[PDB]
Amino acid sequence: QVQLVESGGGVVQPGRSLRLSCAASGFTFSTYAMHWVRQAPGKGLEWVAVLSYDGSNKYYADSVKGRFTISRDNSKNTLYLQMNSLRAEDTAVYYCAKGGSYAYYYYMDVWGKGTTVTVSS
Amino acid sequence: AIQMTQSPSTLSASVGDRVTITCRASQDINSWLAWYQQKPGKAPKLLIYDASSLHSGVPTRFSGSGSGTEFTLTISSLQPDDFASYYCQQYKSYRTFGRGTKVEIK
Amino acid sequence: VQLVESGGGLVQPGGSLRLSCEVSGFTVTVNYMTWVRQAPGQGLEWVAMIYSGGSTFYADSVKGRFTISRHNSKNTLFLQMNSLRPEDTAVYYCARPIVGGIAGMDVWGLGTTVTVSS
Amino acid sequence: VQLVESGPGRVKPSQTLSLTCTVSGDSINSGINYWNWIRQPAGKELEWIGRIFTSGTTHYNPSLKSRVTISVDRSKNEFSLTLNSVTAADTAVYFCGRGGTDDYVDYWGQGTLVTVSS
Amino acid sequence: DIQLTQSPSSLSASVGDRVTITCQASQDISNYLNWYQQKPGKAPKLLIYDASNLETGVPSRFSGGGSGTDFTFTITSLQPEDIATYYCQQYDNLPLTFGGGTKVDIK
Amino acid sequence: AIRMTQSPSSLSASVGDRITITCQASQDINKYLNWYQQKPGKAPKLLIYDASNLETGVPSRFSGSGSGTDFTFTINSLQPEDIATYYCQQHDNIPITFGQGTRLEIK
Amino acid sequence: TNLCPFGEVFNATRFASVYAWNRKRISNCVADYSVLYNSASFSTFKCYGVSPTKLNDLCFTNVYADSFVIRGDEVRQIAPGQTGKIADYNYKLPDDFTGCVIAWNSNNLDSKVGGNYNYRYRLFRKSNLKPFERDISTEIYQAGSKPCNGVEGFNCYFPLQSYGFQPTNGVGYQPYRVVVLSFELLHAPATVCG
Amino acid sequence: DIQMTQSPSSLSASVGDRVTITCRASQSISSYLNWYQQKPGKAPKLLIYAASSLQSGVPSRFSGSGSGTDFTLTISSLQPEDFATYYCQQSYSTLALTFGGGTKVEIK
Amino acid sequence: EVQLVESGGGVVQPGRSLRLSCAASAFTFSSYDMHWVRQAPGKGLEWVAVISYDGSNKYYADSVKGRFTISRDNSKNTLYLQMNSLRAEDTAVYYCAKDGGKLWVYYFDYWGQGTLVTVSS
Repeated sequence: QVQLVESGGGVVQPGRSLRLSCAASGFTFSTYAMHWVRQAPGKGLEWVAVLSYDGSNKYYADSVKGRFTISRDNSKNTLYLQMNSLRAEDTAVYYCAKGGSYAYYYYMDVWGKGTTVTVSS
Repeated sequence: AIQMTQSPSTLSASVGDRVTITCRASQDINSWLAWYQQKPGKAPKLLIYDASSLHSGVPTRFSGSGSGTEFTLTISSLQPDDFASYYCQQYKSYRTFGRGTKVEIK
Repeated sequence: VQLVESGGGLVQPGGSLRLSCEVSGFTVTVNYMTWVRQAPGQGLEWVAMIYSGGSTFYADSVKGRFTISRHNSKNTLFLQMNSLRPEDTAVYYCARPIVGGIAGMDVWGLGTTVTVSS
Repeated sequence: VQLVESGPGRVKPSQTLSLTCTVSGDSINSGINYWNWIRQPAGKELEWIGRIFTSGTTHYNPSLKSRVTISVDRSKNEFSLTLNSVTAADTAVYFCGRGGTDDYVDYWGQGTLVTVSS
Repeated sequence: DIQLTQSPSSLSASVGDRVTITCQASQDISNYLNWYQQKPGKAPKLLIYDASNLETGVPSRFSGGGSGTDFTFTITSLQPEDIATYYCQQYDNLPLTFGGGTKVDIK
Repeated sequence: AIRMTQSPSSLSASVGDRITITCQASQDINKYLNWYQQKPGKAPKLLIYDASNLETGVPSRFSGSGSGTDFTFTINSLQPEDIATYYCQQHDNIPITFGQGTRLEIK
Repeated sequence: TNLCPFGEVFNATRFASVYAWNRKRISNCVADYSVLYNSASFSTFKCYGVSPTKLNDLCFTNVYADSFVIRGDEVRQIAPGQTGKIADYNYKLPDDFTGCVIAWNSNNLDSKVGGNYNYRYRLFRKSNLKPFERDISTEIYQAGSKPCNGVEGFNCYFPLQSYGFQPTNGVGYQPYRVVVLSFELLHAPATVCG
Repeated sequence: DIQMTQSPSSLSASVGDRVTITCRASQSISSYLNWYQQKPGKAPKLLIYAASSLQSGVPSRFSGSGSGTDFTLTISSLQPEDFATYYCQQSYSTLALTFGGGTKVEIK
Repeated sequence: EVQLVESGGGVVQPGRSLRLSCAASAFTFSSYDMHWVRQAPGKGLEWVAVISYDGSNKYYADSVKGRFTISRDNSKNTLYLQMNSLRAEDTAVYYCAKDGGKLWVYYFDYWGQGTLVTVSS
C-alpha cells in the first residue's frame, strides 16, 4: 500500500521560509524519483519540482527556480521542500507525487493528500 | 530511383461518397509512405505519414492503408473541403512524389 | 591549444611513475583524452582513453596497471603507471582525439620518455 | 513555425538561382529540425530539392546533387538555397518547409514563383 | 515549455450525453498525455494515461485518444458522479505542464 | 582486437611520384579509419579522418578511399616535406589498434 | 482484462532514437509472455532477474517497454553494468535491473540506400546518465572556455551524431531494434498477470 | 557475460577446520548465487541457493552469505565427506548462467 | 527423492548428430524446467540449455545457440537433447538437472549421473 503524507504547512509571513515534509510508505522510497506539485486556490495545477533517486539531480519550475530547494532523506524515507522568500503567489495546496523508476521524472503515478500553505500577514 | 504510380489520374465524385486513391511503388518501400493534400495555388498539407498514421489536426474521415508496393488513401464521406489534389511520397530511398490525383465535382 | 607532457624519466623495473599532461586551449574534464605510446624503433600503440563523462578504457597489455585520470583545478591529464616492465620503455603522447569526425579537433602533445630498466 | 520565401523571380538561364527562407517562431540552430526545399513545376507534381539539418549536414535528391547547395545563416535565422547552371526547366514554385524527421514535411511556406527566361 | 490548450474551458450536458474535450500541445509529445479528474476538495485522480489507456478501476465510459499534438477525451454516458474538473497533462519533457482545466456541469 | 595490416612497410620514391598505401582490417570497421603522419622525433599529425576526409589545413594532395576492410591512402604528388611515417588506425572499436607503419624514404 | 498491447511495441513501424527512446506503460491486461518468444526473429534475448519461462506464472504491477534503435555492435551495451557511449550518454540500465532485453536485426526497415539519418545518439555529455534518465536537449556542447552562443565552432560541437544506416554495412554497423521490458511488482495489487 | 572468480583456487585443511571460499562477480548479481559441491567422478550436488538458503538434505554446517559482487561459502567444521570441489554460479542473467573456476578442498 | 538417468552418449565423429536422453522419476516432471549442463574433461561446469515445464520455451547458451535442440516429452517423463554439427569443444559429460522452482531465477537442485560425449575421429 503506497502512501504519501505531506506535513509542515501553515501560515507564514511573506519573505519568510517554510519546510514541507512528505513521508513515504509502502514502497522502496530510496530508489524512486519524486515530484512536488501545487495548486493555487481556484486555479489549475502547477508542477513545482522534481528530484532523482539519489537526490543528485534537482529540477525546478521557473516560477520557483532559485527560490525553492528540493531534497530527500532515504534513511528517513522523506522528501523535503524548503521554501525561501515566499510571495503571495505561493499560497497553495502542495502534493508530493511518486516519480519514475530511478531517474524518470515523467511519471506521477501516486499523489499525496497535500498540505495548505497560506502566505499572508 | 523509386517511381510512384498513382491512380486514377482524374477522379469524379460527389459530396458524401467514398473515394479511393491507389499508389504503387516500383520497389518495396515497406510502410514508408506519406499523403499530402494541395489546393490550387496553395501550399500542400500533410495528411498521412507512415502510410497509416493520421497527421495531427487532419479530419478522421481520411484513412491510409497498405504496405510493400500497394497503398491506398480512402475518404469515407467526402466533403467540399476535400476536393483537391492528393500526392503520395515514398521515403524508402530519398523522397519521391507521385504525379497526384485530382478529385473533381461530378 | 598546447599539450605539454612531463613526469617521465627513468625508473627501476616494478616502479610507479605518474605522467602529467598540462593543457591549454580546452577543458580537460569535458573532452575525450587518449594516451598513446611508441616504443623506440617500433610503431604507435594505444594505451588508455577517457571519455567526456569519465569512462576509462585501457589496453589488454596495460589493464590493471595503468590508470588515466583528469584534474580540473590544474586542467591536467594524468596517467599513473604501476608495476612497470621493460617493454613499457617508450615515448608517451597525450592527445585529444577526433570524435565524430569533427575537423580541427585532433591535437597531440610533445611526448615524454619513460625508461624502465635496471 | 512560419517560413517566408524571398528571392528574385526572374533569374536568367545558366545563372545561379538564389532563394532565402526566413524562419520565425522557431529557431534554426536548435532542436531536431530538417529544413527542406521542395519545388513544383506548373502543372506537374512536387519535387524534393533537399534538406539541411540543424547541425549543417545536408541531404540532396540525387538528380540535383551536383547543382544544389543549401546553407544556413544562423545570424539571421534563415536558410538559403542556391541552384547553379539553371536551365529553362527550373521554372517552378519553390516552397521551404520544416520537418521533424528526414521523411516528410509537415510545415510549408507560401511559396515563390521563379521564372527562367532570356 | 510545452503549452496545453483545452477546449472547451467549461461545458454542460445532460445525463447520458457524450462529453468531448480536446487538448492541443504546442509541440509533438507522442502519446505522453495524462487525463486527470478533480472534484472540489480532493486531490486529482488519474483517469487516463498514455492518452488512450484507462487507469485501474476506471469505468469503461471514460476514453481517450489521439497521438502527436491533438488529443481527445470522451465520456460516453455522463453520470452524476462525473461532475468534476478535467485536466490534461504532458510528460514528454520537464517541466510537466498541466492544461487549463474544464468544468463540467449538468443542464 | 582488430589487426590492421598496413603494406608496404617502405615505398621509397622520388619527389612528384604517386604514393599508394593499403591498410586491411581483420574485422569490419565500416569507414572509421584515421591516417596519421609522424615526422622523425615529432608527434603524429592527423591527415585523414574517416578514411576519406581531409583534416583542417592539410594539403589537398593527400587523399583516402575505401570502406569495410580495405582502405587506401594516396599522395597525388610526393613532396620533400611528405617524407615521414604514415599509420592507419581504427578508432571506433576498443581496443584501438594502429597499423604496422610505412617508412617513406627518398630514392 | 483484455490483452496487453505488446504487439504495438514490437510491431511498431517507426522506432525512437536511442537518445529519445520511447517508453510505454502496460497494466490492467492479460499478457502473452510465453507467446512473445515464439518467432525466431529475435537475435538477442537476455533476461536479468526474471526467468523468461516463469513470466506466465508471475503477476506484476507494471510492465515498462522502452524501445529504440541502435547499432549492432552496441547491442551488447544494453545490460546492467555496461559502459560506452550508449550506456553512458543515451540509455542506462540500473545494476539491479529486473527485466528482459530483446533486440533484433532490422536492416530491412531502418536502413535506406541513401542513408537513414533519422536515428541519432548523444556523442558528447559532461557526465554519465543515471539509470532510466532521458536527455533530449540539443544545446551546443562547450568543450572550452569560450561560450558557444548557440553556434558550433572551435571547441563547440553539436551533441547528437547520426548513424548513417545503409544496407551495405556490416552486421555490427546495421540497425537493431531494441525493446527492454522492465517488470515492476510493488505492494499494490498486481494487474499484468499472464 | 558475468565472470565468476573463486578464491583460493585450491586450499588444504584438516577435519574440524573452518573453511571459507570467496566468490567474486565481475558486476553486481544482487543475491542470485548458488553453491554446488562435486565429488571426483560423481555428479554435482546443490548446497546453497539464493546465496543464503540451505538446500534440503544438506548438513547445517554449510552456510552462505554476501551480496553485490562478493559472496562467501562457510563450512564451520570440515569433515571427511566435505573434501570436494565447490562451485559458485550466478543466476542474475538467467539466460547466461555461468559457473566459477572451482575450489578444490584437499587434505593437509 | 528425485531420479534422473542420462543415456545415449558415446563417440561421435565431428559434424555428425547425437541424441542424448534423460529419464526422470520420483517427481512431477511436467511441472519443472529442465536444464542440460556439460562439464569438459578436467574443466569446470558449463550450462548448455533450458526448457520450460510445458516445452513451449527453449533457450540455449551462446556457444550452443542454433546448434543444439532441447525438447521434452511429459507423457514419457523424458528429456531429449539433439546435438547437430558437433565440434571438438563439445567433448564433455552432459547432465540433466532439475530446476528448483523456488525463485524467479534458474538454479539446479538435482543432477543425473551424466553421459559422456567424445567428439573425435
